[PDB]
Amino acid sequence: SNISRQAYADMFGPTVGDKVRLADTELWIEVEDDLTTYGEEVKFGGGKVIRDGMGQGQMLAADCVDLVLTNALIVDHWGIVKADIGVKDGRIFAIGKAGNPDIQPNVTIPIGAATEVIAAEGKIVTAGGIDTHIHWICPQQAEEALVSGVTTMVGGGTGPAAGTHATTCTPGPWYISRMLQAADSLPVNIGLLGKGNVSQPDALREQVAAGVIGLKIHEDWGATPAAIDCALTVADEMDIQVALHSDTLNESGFVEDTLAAIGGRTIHTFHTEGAGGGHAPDIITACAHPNILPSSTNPTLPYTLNTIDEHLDMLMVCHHLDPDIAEDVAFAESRIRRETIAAEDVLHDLGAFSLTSSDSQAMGRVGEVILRTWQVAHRMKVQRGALAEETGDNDNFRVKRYIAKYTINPALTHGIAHEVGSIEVGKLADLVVWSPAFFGVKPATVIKGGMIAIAPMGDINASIPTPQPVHYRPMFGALGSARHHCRLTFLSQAAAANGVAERLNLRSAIAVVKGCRTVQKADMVHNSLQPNITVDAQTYEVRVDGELITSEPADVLPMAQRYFLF
Amino acid sequence: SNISRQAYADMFGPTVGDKVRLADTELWIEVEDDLTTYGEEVKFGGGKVIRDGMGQGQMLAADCVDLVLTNALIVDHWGIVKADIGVKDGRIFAIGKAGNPDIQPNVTIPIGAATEVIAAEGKIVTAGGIDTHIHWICPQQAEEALVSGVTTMVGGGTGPAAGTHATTCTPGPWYISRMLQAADSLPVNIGLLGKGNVSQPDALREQVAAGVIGLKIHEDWGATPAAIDCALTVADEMDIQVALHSDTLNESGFVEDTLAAIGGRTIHTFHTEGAGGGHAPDIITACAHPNILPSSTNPTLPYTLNTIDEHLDMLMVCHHLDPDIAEDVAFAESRIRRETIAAEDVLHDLGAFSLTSSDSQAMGRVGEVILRTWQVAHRMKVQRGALAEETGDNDNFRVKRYIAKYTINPALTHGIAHEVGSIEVGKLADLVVWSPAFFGVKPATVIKGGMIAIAPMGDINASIPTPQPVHYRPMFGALGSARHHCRLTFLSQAAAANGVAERLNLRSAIAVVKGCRTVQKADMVHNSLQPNITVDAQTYEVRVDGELITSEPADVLPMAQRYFLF
Amino acid sequence: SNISRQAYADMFGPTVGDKVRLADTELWIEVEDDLTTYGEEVKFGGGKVIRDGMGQGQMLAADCVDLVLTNALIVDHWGIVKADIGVKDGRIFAIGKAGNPDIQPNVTIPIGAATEVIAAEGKIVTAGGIDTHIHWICPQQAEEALVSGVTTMVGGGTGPAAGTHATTCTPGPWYISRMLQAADSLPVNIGLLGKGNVSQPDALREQVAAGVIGLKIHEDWGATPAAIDCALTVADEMDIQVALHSDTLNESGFVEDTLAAIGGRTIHTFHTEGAGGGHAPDIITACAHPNILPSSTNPTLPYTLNTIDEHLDMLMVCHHLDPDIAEDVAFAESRIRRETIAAEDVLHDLGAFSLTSSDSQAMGRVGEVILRTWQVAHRMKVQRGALAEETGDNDNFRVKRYIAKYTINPALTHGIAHEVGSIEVGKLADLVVWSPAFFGVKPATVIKGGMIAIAPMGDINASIPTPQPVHYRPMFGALGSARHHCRLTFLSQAAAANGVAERLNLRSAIAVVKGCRTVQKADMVHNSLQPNITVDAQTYEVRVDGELITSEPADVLPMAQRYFLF
Amino acid sequence: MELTPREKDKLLLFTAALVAERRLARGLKLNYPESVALISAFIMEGARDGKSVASLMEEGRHVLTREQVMEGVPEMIPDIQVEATFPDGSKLVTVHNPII
Amino acid sequence: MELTPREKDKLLLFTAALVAERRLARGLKLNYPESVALISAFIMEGARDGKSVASLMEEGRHVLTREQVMEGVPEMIPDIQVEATFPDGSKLVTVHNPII
Amino acid sequence: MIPGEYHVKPGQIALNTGRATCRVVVENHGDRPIQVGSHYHFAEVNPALKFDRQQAAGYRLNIPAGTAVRFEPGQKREVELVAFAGHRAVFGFRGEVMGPL
Ligand code: NI
Ligand code: NI
Ligand code: NI
Ligand code: NI
Ligand code: NI
Ligand code: NI
Repeated sequence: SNISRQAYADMFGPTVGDKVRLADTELWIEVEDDLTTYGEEVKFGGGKVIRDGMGQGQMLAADCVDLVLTNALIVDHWGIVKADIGVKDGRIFAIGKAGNPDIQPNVTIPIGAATEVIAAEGKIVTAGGIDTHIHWICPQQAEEALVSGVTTMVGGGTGPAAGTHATTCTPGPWYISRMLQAADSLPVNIGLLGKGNVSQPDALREQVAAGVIGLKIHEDWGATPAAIDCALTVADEMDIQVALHSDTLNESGFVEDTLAAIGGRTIHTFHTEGAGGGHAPDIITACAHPNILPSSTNPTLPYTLNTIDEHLDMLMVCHHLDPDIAEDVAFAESRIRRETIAAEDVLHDLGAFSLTSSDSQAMGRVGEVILRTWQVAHRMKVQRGALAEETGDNDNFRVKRYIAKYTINPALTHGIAHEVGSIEVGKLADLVVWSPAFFGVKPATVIKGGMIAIAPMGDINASIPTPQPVHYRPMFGALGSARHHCRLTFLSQAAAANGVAERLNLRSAIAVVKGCRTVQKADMVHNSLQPNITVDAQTYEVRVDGELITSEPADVLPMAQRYFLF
Repeated sequence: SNISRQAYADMFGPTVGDKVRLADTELWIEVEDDLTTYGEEVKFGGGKVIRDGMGQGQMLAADCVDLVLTNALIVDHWGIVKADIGVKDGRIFAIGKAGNPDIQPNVTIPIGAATEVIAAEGKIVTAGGIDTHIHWICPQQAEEALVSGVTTMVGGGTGPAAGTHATTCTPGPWYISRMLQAADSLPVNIGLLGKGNVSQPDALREQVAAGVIGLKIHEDWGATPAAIDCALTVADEMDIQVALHSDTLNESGFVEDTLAAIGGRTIHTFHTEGAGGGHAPDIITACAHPNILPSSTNPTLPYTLNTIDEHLDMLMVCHHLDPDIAEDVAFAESRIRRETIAAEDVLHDLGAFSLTSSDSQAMGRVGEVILRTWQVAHRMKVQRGALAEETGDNDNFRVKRYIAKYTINPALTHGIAHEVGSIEVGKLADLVVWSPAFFGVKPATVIKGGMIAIAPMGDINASIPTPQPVHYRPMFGALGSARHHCRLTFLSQAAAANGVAERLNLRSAIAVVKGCRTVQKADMVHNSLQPNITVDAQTYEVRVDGELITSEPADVLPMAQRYFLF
Repeated sequence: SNISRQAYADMFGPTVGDKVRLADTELWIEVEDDLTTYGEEVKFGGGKVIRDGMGQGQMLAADCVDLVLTNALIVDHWGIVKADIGVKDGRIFAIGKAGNPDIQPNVTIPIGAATEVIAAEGKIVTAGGIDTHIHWICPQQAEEALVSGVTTMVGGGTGPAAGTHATTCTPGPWYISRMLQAADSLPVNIGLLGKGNVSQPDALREQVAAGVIGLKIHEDWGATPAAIDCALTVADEMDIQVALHSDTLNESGFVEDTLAAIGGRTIHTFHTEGAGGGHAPDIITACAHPNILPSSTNPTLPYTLNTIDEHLDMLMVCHHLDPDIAEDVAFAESRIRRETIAAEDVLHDLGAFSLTSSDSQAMGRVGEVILRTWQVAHRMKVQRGALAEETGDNDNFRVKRYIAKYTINPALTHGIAHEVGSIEVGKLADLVVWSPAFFGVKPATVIKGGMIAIAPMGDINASIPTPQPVHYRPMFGALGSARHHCRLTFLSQAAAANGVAERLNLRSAIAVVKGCRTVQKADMVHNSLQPNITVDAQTYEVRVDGELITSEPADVLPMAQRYFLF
Repeated sequence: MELTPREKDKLLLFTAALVAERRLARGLKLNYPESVALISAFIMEGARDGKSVASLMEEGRHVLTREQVMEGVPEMIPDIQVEATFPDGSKLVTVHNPII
Repeated sequence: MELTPREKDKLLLFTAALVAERRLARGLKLNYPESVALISAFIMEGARDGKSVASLMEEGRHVLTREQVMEGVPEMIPDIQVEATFPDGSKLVTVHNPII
Repeated sequence: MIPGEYHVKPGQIALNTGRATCRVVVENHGDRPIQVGSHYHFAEVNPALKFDRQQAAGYRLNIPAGTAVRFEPGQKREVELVAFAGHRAVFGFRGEVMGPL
């Protein structure tokens, strides 16, 4: 019995050696391996395989998975593979071959009466994204991020207040407690950041004991060497992460003075290119250091013809500068530089910048972390060709390097990779299903802890779920007590030990951060480069080993006008 | 003192012998009896009857009702009567004459300081509908069904997953637990169905102990004689209902083989006509049997000029058949038959089919169970004239026969008639108030357990609640803790005994199903016919006692373009 | 070092002697005092004052505020002053000078690591409004009132039922319990009113013990002298307030008979002008009495060219009168009188009417209490000029007199002024921030118990929160458990003592009403006038000390077409 | 009007079609959501006019051509489905390969 | 169409602009929300056409004049900001002092 | 450019390799159509299908997973079967085996 490869791909999705274009980009993935036994694929439907005594077995619930995603094309940092995925108790159980061991060979994912089916043939499955630069300006950001494929949000804020508009800080025990209570209502995993800017350590320990998983040092609260040293000393004691937005004004010192204050301790540098904030014009040189985990925020990704024009008039409204005063124009030409914006794209392609993030509603777009990551990968393929690590006639390595930037690398940086960040056994089943034509833009299904949380849904009164209008609507995984079971609130070790969850009557599942101080640049998956980088104080030119690092701005991008109504 | 009958009907609604047209149909109801004492009617408003010492008495809360619906025209399986309705502790207290026993005669519903008033003069009041074929594809179906007049939803699913898109199954203890938790958030009473397709009884007992009130046997999971026998054996042990979607393919046997496997045990046959699924072409013959409770799903109700055209291209998308392959066209002409679709309408009119249901977003329309039931009654009156049971110059008996199909008969079939399904003393006060011009289409008020849950509501900022735009908006009975007090989650006896409600921290009121195994076709109110029915294997013609059963398709229906914006 | 006053006002908001126009009205406020030390103002932002070691100190959370509103222009009954406002533990901590005592002088509001910042320079801050005439017709009224600047709603009802459409009554223990449970879901403080119309005191005591904070006596339930006496006797025993809508029909007696039944006991007369209800044509004379706290409802505020036309056809639909019957036209000319509507505006200006309120969706507009209060003040300034109490070239006294009508006076009347109603130390931090151009119309931020509850918010996916469309969206203070911590449910003393909050599992913070019986007209802040008022039984002319009290109708108002889309 | 949720949902589809109609009038090549909205709205108005399901399954293939849409848009739309109230009640219209 | 929340939110802005466009056509002087909606919608259509951010920052100042709006409306609008999908992705357009 | 397009490697895939197979002639003696899925235990199909049931014991159709073979009334055809694998335990169907073999 034989089938043509074209008919096989139409029924079960692609197999080994077949290639798929990602959305409307020039990126092609090639299936590296396929865990099936040809002829034994499981398919659900009228007269299909998954039926009593056939592809479905006689086992009790304890001996089979709760959910199987059939014939998935997995794209993750470790491989691009065709396999079935099994989920049990809200966690990833196995990546392998599903079915009934009574009549089928090589079954590692048993399907029984207790198993639900998601048909993933012809779809791409990825881990849920992790955005670590959220400003909690409004709760509506959670649904916007979730629809985009982001399932964990780390950040700070109290709502639309001046402090939060500017910084990712949830200030003090009272607001930390209230925001942890509000977090139970949102269908994403959440961790909060406290205000790190203080020179008295007890004012920081109080915030960590209240529940924050990190501290943000922001220049708007004074990013001085004394405050940086204080926050890092506390972070080393309490195993939490520090995020930094450095002194753009060079008021307290230059970039080398900030780096000396850090003193080789682990830190996450936000918007490392610098438009989002930081020592002018050379904060970008921080990516050379082994203890620095560098991220980009998204408006500078990728460099386009309209980037500067929006950025030059963005900074003029944010800080109320006005183009009439010469000293404010000199300040505008200080955070906004064509030279560092263009270099940042290349540094992502080389693996010198390790994470992508939004900077939500505070010089960043909450629904565009994933889409912009892929637009940078596309523009780099077009300008630079194949990476040196690339094997075969495909972009598999570039794809693995870029997916790590919004999945596993933010998880490792924030001490939550034991729970989320990748499709690996034992991790929370936060999964995103994509049709290849809409990859990175509009997902087909977003799963939170084993339950569908949001999905495109057609007319509620229709005879099927596909008729128009189709728009994203919350599902059962986003409702009340089911939502509480399917999401995590992350706490510091001190807060968990002190019974913060019981005192505040938090309803969601709780997880604890760990391993924040031992992570270094060498641990960033596929993005561990420490370049010998310099920035010219006069021209702002970025050089790596004396070679100019630059790129050309795009006039048109993929994942843009073909897909969006506005 | 005398008043003309025309002036009386304008002030208090119709009385004995007056007739009312149902919406824009040709159906007329005649008031059979009136429980008032003429001159002693209660009316609320400025200078009206319900006032201290007048129509309102001096009694304490324990001695008067919480809510009175004044001057209601009740339409239920037992009668079409004019009466006041009293509600106390969320339940129906009495059907009778309201007022103050201190000054009024024949009062059976005392009104006191603790009584709220709903003015029902000129309105029709019915029980809330019960849809037993829900696919839990999305939570938005609950508000859509509630707005249509359905207050109880029985079905299965986990969200928009392949298994749920096709079947009413909530597979396994983990998903059953999560869906019971999600049910607290929805303003309808809910019972869940598990996956019945397995040949090992312990895999079924586990699901019933987790909380399901029934098991669905669906051909997409293998509707074989061994799986049917297994599910019925467990149902007989645990007092739960079995719902069946039989083997359309005749893969395991023909309809007679399925009926032999059932072996005279009680079962609910879904979409008994067969377009929705079942032995081709003769599953419809199941309505002859005493142990079969047969329902229709709604796209085939009534037979119209566009029915086939939508159905022939509905099945082609649902199963991905394509009109190019001849064997798929032979399969299309196998579930979709003009002959059985046309016969089904008549079998409803004769009382051989006992229930109506949706098959929500899975070959069925969740907001159209009630509307389509009345369109069938109208088309049958037009084609067939008066029923043999009809007395008087009215359609009272046909109306009682049809209302039973979506109220008491689904309640009896699923073992929940002790709580809901009719306007009878002691039952939960799930009531729907209709203006006669909008009967069956757009209700005036939907009451859940004694509180208004949803209603049309005009401009929130207006000086009155009637100015435009008027659209359905959730009320206090749909909010948080008040919603929990006003809805029921139904559990199996095993789950209630095992403390499932306490373990899952369910917040809503709980009710237990009972009497699922002892109900038979003879118990179906006004719909107990067991016809001697045959289906010709070649032509598909349906005959009862050798007489052809057919009907003509409608070109235009009532309860359609006059009422809906799209 | 010197700065011009114009540059100072642009950076920090106005100071002593500067004037501000309220929205597009002719009302001007003058800054009376400024609590700052010039040069030591706190400002937040990049390179600004509130930074570690500068305007932010080293203190622990217990020693600094949770939130500071910087450079606010406060408008309250006690003054129009420039100051910083500190909030701690959800309550107002201090009105004064914020900063860091380590380097700044005269600091009374310490800012530390635990402090969030709201930038109020150039904004007006007021207390949240208190509407005491709510009909709970639908829950959507809560968001509409909150967006308008009202943070406490007192009223009665059960949803869109005839009793509630007409009266502010929550009848009986069962509905009172359900509405207290529903109140946890709404982002406003709530107190409920029971049905006061009964002549047996135990039927009233039962309702107060169940949780109501007052009793409404409404003519639609019989506003007879026996029912009034009964409700007041119970109110005197249980320290709750009575609200009255008197006998318009003069069925039981005239206004003097109702006043004799009251017998000098404290009572709140709703819609005292009478269009909203009451003895025709002279209920307005009740404002002469020391024990009467008189309010207006809002459709008659101010008198305009379209007032009667809407009111004459409003009463014709509400009571179903029809213009064909002469006795119904005589009834239409009985509640609707040009003479009392025109006099009511003047009586507000003189301080004879003490409160404003809506009468929500029952002859009143829930989102217009504040806007209409300011339109009356504007029309009175235009027609009457300066008040006799006015000092300076400004309208400060008129502004203090009018703001008291919807803030402190409703709070004193209902026994809740110990918790809300003004910007005073120890009170709940329910605050509203306004841009002067939108004062009274569209607020910039609404704070509930120290958390932002609702605010205008731009595009969720935008790079900043200001891009279009900007519309009001709920914030973190309106979500789940954070909402419960930030709102109050008011109970009677009897209900609190009896453990009603524990029995019903109420989740919100609880407060108890007190001081309802001892409040009198002389306690109404800036609105204590007891005029010698008469109404001519034939012409309806209102006279005070024999002088005709009248006003001219407006053809155009401010706070209207310049601001609203429809 | 007593608008039900499904009626309000269809207002969203009608509004999205107005956006597309105005862009097509300017001479733009339509994108994926614009094309879906425009064809869907055409079908709803055909149902309101009283056209049959069979007529609309065919007529719906002639609203937009490959030259009026962006590259790849026809392949992104293998079919369009929409329900509306016909004279004989709600029916589903499925338009296969609407853009050629 | 698979409309995201941000796409649905922009439908509200487009509809508000339709209200304003019809009133301006009748010869009315526009108010505050009408003026904001009309200018914002113009910018979104300019982005759809493929105009640059710099061109729209200037062109947006010539949609409405002081004579077409109510007294005080220009002073109530110091700037208008809106984002839309340009050919090169989402960008922010800020129009300073749009009504003169 | 087609968004999400595949570039499938040309060729064929061999199904159920290395497994025991057999061919049986089947005739539908019933008056209604019968369709059988790829993984159904062939010896336990509808009794109206006539063939050597002893030869079919422990076998299923040797066709792509999720496909089917249709038998119109009176239709006769030769089908190829492939042996079950794994534990070779048959449960369900018409309840004829309910255990190993
Ligand atoms: Ni920053
Ligand atoms: Ni930021
Ligand atoms: Ni079915
Ligand atoms: Ni179904
Ligand atoms: Ni009143
Ligand atoms: Ni009222």
